[PDB]
Amino acid sequence: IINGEDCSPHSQPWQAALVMENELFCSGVLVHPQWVLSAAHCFQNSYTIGLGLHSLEADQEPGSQMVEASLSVRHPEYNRPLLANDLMLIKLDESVSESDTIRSISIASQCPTAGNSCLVSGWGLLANGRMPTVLQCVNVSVVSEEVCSKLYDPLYHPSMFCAGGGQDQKDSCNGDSGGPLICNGYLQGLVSFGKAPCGQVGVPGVYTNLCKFTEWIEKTVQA
Amino acid sequence: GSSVVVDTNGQPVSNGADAYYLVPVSHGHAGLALAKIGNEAEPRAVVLDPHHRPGLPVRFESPLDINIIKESYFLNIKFGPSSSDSGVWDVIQQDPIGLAVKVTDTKSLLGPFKVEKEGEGYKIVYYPERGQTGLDIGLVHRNDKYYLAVKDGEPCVFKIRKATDE
Ligand SMILES: [Cl-]
Ligand SMILES: [Cl-]
Repeated sequence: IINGEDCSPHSQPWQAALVMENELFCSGVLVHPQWVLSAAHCFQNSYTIGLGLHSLEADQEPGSQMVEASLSVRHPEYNRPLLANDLMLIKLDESVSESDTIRSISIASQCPTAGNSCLVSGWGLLANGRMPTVLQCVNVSVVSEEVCSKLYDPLYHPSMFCAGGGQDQKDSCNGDSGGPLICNGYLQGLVSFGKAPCGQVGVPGVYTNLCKFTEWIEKTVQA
Repeated sequence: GSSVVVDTNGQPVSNGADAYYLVPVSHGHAGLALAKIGNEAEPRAVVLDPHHRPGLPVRFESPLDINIIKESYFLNIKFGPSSSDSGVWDVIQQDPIGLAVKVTDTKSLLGPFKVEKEGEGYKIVYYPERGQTGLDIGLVHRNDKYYLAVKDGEPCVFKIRKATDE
């Protein structure tokens, strides 16, 4: 997260850490007690998922849980067209007990509103190219579909939307993939991709447009 | 394809942040360099030079907001710093080498290369048009140089050494 700040601890209790040999590589979002949503480009054959974290050291985080998951399902149209439909659902081996530090979030049914300020959170790179010790939060604003398509065609697809690109240079960055973009109280997007480097004026980042997938998510969870 | 690309210490290769040497598994004595091709006055073709080891380091870049590289990702490959976009690889028809790896000063959002497991290491595969069919990068010997160029079925196999010596 570029030009953000430490999150108020446990203020984003749906945030999931996907870790590989004790190092974070992506985030995800708890959407049901047994399911984590993340970017399909984060797919692995199995996962270790950290819930209830602030720092990434579970042994210093009361209320945290490090949980295993074997099963995950990429959206069937992932990467057709390239970079599009960038979501997957991970089924935890067991359902978690929700608490004030581990809690699911509802997914937006309505599509993003151009101009609206939203929040993104993650443990990815800071402006200085270092990794933060605790979860970072920043606000970014949704850009119109006209601006998104102008900057990203021919790779803009309505399974995506753009946010950020402000004079403020606030953005998501590498290691934030799969984490949440929250708008007006609901999960609206997942961090997906952008033009490098992060935090360029006039160049928003791209997020998975979850309002397009609420039916596939519901059917997958229920199956 | 869901395999993470790893360096010679078994650590995931970073997305753009760190540089690496592409060390040939059976030509560790040689390393990547730029050379002239055709009638060009500036050296813009990539060769494996027996006089440079480990050679010029590269960075592997994907627009995805992840800090590791998978074998399935389309990549740009470039010489030089993250901050510079000179040094970006592309594949260009050039007689009589064929489809030669050359450097350019422009970069697409999505590059045309993938890094794929092969033998004891990795090969570089070039996907014309970012389609489904990939062409292996190997060596073409012309003008006393070993150019990196499409040689489908005969890839140059590399291991990937993080460039912490600089
Ligand atoms: Cl080595
Ligand atoms: Cl000519």
